[PDB]
Amino acid sequence: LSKAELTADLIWLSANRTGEESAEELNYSGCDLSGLSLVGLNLSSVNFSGAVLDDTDLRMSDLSQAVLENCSFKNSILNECNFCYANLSNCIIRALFENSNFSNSNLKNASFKGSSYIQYPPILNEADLTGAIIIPGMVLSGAILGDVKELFSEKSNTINLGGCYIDLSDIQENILSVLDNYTKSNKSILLTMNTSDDKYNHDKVRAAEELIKKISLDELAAFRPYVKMSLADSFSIHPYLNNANIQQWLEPICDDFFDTIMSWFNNSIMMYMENGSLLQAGMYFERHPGAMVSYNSSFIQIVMNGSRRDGMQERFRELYEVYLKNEKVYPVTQQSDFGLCDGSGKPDWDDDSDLAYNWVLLSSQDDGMAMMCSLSHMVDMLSPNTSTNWMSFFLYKDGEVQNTFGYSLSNLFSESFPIFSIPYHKAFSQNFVSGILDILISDNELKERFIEALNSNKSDYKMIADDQQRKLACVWNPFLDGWELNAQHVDMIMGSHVLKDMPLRKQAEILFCLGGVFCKYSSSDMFGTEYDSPEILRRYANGLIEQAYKTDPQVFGSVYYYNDILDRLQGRNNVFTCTAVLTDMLTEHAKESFPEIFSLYYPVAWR
Repeated sequence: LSKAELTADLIWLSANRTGEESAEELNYSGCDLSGLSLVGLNLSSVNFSGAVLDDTDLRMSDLSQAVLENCSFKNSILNECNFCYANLSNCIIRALFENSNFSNSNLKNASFKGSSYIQYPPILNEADLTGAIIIPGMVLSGAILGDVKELFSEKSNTINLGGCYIDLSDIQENILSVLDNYTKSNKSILLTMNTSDDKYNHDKVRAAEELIKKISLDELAAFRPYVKMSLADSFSIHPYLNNANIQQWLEPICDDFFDTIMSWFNNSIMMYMENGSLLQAGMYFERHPGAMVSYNSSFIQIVMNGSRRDGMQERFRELYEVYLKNEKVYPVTQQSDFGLCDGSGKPDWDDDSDLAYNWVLLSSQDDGMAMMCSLSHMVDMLSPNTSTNWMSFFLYKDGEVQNTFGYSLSNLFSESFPIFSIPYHKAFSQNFVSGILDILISDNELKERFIEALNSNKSDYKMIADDQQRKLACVWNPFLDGWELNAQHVDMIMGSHVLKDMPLRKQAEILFCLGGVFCKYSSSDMFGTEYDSPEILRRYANGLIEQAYKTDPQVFGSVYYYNDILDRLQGRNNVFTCTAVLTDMLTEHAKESFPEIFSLYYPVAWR
């Protein structure tokens, strides 16, 4: 009947559903229902066999147990529809199927061409896809693909998987668009291949050898990092791992991609890898023993990762035991404290404590330094606590054990084992300013003013009125000697054992930034105004700055700049300059001469 007629009976059927309805009342077969929107109606068990539902909105609608056999869906919205146990054989389905549920649904000979989802794929658990056309990105978890009928396909926009067909016509005519599990998962053929059940494993390998034919050397010439990582992840696992062809195709590609990765990441903490990528990384070191030394820190992290990964542990331990034979590492393996501690020079592969001295790190420069340490303390050094112990490793020079107390740890790390330099300096720096505040301000409420103020660029809390000055004078008088820092207080600051351990140049740059910090507190944006800045903060800032000049004058660049700062801080030569301006003169110089330090020590919200 009439469109408005056939519609009204549907929504009214839905609003007054029994669940015992009769054929006549439910026979909507052959019906042309194009263009309408059955949003979230109860159509369970209804018959639409041979109907037409093109350009319709069924979002949230309940077609469970419904027979839509030989029905057409073209440009219809199916999101979140319940199709559990429904009959959908021989359907045309070009649509959005976000989270659409097809569990136990009959999808024999249906076609999915032109369909898509953004994030949540349709559900096909135990659905019947025999002879059906699917598309890349569809997740085949528990699907029923049917038995193989034609081993290899003839069509060129089509790859055979079991008894269904993966259509390659709607892929932006670029096969690269279906090889990315990281950024284009919803379009990935690799996902579609690797989420089909094991019973189709043989069918996975075939489909894979067909896929690689559709990939040209030209398409793989770019860096293509997400694409490469996906190929290595998806194809260096069973059932592909035993296939000579597939592995041979992968090797030149992975070999190139991993050399870039191992190179780029050297002396940084290493990314996380899925199994396939991890194995390729290990296989890369197998073919290039030199890389074990050249990119030592990436190698070590890769081995630590692989030697604990179910299914490759043994292969990775053998890899490591090869590196242990290296001329520079061998001497370390003979130390009584190495690995098993039994003279075998073998690691301890069965420590649940992770406290066995298994890991040997070679210097990054020609000084013959080596480090021996546990996985436990290394994992801890790479992501440090305030509790972290930074002296838990053994140190060797040319095979001879060193006392680490004879070395500046800061230098040891920055020059020889740079993997630790940032974790180490960042760990001291990040509490450095609140720590100065702890020393300075016993009154928790005042201190909390300065500490909270670190979080923002501006402050409405001003410290210029008489009482406000008097309170500052009382806090800072112990620490000030005119415009200089009191000797005892300098010792309290410079006395930090990790600070004392840094090279002078760095201590001077840290003091400089600290001068910056107080000049800033005193500025019109913060505790001062556009008329006045609290003289105590200026005096402290100036003491810091002077101290930085004593520690290492080179940090100022020229005695002219240095005197310029003193002039403005102290109002010498009748130079009267607000500290807003001065703050920028100071940070501009830090950014230019010591950007790393400046970045670690000057508060981030202030820059």
